[PDB]
Amino acid sequence: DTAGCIVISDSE
Amino acid sequence: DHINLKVAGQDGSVVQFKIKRHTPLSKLMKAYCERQGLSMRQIRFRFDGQPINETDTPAQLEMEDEDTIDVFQQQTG
Repeated sequence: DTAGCIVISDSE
Repeated sequence: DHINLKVAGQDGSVVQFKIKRHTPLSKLMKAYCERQGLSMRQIRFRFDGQPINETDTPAQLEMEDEDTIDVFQQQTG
């Protein structure tokens, strides 16, 4: 099947 | 640690978002939208049946791990 992995990083 | 959220596409594709609770969901909408290749103004994100704004965060919406977000499309008339 289709699996999508997205990682987002926030810097403060 | 990071909170693993899930996006359920209208086709069936599953997208796992690894973000932090302090991390704005604004980048989440854009990140996925960029992969779609369309404007963020064309789609709509909903959580708990309510539309999400560009000022909301996981720790603000009381989101937990495996929390699924719905992604719809705007009516073209």
